[PDB]
Amino acid sequence: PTLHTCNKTSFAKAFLPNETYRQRLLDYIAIIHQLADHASHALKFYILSTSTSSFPVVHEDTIEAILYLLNKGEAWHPRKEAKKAWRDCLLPYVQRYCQIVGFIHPNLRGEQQSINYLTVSMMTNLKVNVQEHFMQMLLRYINLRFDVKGQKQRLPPKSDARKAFFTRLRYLKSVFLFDVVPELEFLDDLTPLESEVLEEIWSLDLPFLPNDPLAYAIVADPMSFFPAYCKLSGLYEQYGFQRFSAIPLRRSLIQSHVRIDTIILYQHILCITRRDAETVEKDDLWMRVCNLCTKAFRSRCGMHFEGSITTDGASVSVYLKHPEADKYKALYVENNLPACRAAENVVVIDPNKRDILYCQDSNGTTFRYTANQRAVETGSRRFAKRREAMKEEAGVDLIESRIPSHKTMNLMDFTRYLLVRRADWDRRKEFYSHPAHTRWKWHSFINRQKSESDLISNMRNKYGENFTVVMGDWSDAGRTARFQTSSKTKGWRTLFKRNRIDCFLLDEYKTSSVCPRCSSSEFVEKKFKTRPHSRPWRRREGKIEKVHGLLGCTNPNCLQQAWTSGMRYWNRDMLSTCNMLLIVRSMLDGHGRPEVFSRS
DNA sequence: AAAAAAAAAAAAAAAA
DNA sequence: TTTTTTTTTTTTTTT
DNA sequence: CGGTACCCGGGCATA
DNA sequence: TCATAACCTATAGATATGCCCGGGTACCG
RNA sequence: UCCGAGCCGGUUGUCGCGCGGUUCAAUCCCUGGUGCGGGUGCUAGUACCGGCUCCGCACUAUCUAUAGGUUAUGA
Ligand SMILES: [Mg+2]
Ligand SMILES: [Mg+2]
Ligand SMILES: [Zn+2]
Repeated sequence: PTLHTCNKTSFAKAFLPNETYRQRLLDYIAIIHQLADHASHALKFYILSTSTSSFPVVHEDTIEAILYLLNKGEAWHPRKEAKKAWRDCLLPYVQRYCQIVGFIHPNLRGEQQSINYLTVSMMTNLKVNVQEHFMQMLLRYINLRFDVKGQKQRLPPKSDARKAFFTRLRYLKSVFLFDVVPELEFLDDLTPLESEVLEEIWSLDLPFLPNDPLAYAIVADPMSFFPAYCKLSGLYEQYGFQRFSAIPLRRSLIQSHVRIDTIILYQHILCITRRDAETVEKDDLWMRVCNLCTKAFRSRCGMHFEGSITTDGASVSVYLKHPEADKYKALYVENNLPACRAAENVVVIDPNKRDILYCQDSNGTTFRYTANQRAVETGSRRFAKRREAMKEEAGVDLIESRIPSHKTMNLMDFTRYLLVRRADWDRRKEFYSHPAHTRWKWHSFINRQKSESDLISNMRNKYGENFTVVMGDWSDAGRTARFQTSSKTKGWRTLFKRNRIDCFLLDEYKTSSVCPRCSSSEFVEKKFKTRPHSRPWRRREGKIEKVHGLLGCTNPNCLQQAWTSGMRYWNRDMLSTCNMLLIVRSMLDGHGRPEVFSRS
């Protein structure tokens, strides 16, 4: 089940107008922000430093010890022998790291609450980063060493004469991933390039499971692949390949959210003794700082507010906790037909880039939510110029652009990165101390809510108070193609669920290649009209653009004798919606998917 | 009269 | 789903 | 000039 | 190929309670 | 490196149409939404409904950090 939810509000309204408490909140998060930032660098610095002897077995204690050592130095006196071992081992490096970046031990008190949150949060990033991206980068490395992208040019395409190469590549990849045990005679059939890659992969000391493929092994214990993941990054840098962030770094200097709980409240905000705090109710202790009468703190879906918030000095995130907390193909419309038949109105939506949502219904009405509307309404495009403009006024672009790559794994190269970051750290700190930077992150959230809230309001007025949405399954989720821009594709499947609007998926195969007025794809043409390129930089280059969103049908039955064009023009997105309605009506009527739209 | 140059349409490719 | 690049052909001009 | 006792507060472990 | 901001998409986590000890205040021979 | 949305046309359910005309919407400040009432003015029509703004109450909205692709800027 779902046991949590969040309500985000502004710092001004969330807290009572008390500068003494408000200033303490800003000061505390600022100190915690520095510890989190330096802790990530220290963890990376320690790992690179120890690469000369052996890769350490990183654990939650490793991050926790670094956090304490950065703040308290040698004053940290843990009593668990497991942690105390890390203290002595990590002590030389933390002091070594501090002398390079010039960090001064804040010696903050009442740390354990913040340290625990950062310790777990930082360790969480290690799990996620290595859980899936390790497989992606490892497979990418195989493609890059063989220069597969270049192989398609050096070898004939679209022929069986070279299907062996890809069949060969699949066979090699299985051996590299240990998916299939190689035979003893297969080794002699390896060219020097193939043999070299095999040795390089063997140097990773990859874990292995005899029962299931490697992909399942990574999920079972992602941390076991951490030494391999760091080694893989070294190979990328050693051959000039586009480097990836092997170890996550909290690089951003913009004030980041810091979690504040009940314990942190009385220790740092109210600054009362623990003995006094425990004698008061949890809610009553918070009412002395936060304005719980605000709309943000109201309970929802049986989840009440318990003391816990994350703030960055501009916005406050209020978390609601369910009492049952742990305390330590169905999406496709093909199976949801019964619900659709009882829907008041059925809306078909075809996702695209310029027209993020293009909507149509059986009545024939149309509605779209273009990217330009989102950019103007959300203000991200408008904020971008101001964000870049501030750099020109303060001259910070000249500084950031020269920062050495943080993705590097060589200790000497990484040492330069820290030194260069320290060179202009003070100047950038003043620039990022401007409330504008955090204000935009908060204002962008308000505009984003308004733009998405107005989207539902327009759709409700356009199609009715209640309707069911059938959307295509196409999505560039985390796989945006080069050029173009990122667009919300799978996020709508969640947004509709937030508004309790039923959403179902539909296969788009051949939707954009059939004329609805004749139900035939035999007379559909593409990319006929030419014109100067719409993108101004491409236009200045003199390159030509062919219309992409315009499709016409040349079948005589669709034509009228008076037309000199010879085509019945259609909008690309409108064809898909009309075809979807035909598909939906066929399924709703009980005839299933039309043959013309069938893959078979 | 023969050899060479500007432009249109088709296609691949993206990536694990 | 959308752009870019190349290639092949196709059409035309120069000498 | 040294040695007990009560008690609070900081700090750390852990499910 | 590199640096900053972001938009989107995916993962994981979403606090609280008890006990050690050592030093302050008080006193006696 | 540039961009709002709707409508009448050139059009035929047509183009990121740097095609024309036309209606209202947003530039700073703001957590957004639905219903149930009470209380300020601001615009028609033949002494009275609707939209815009606050009050309070029922529930509705998951974010933070990291990473991958891309984008704008600076090299
Ligand atoms: Mg589609
Ligand atoms: Mg489309
Ligand atoms: Zn047709």
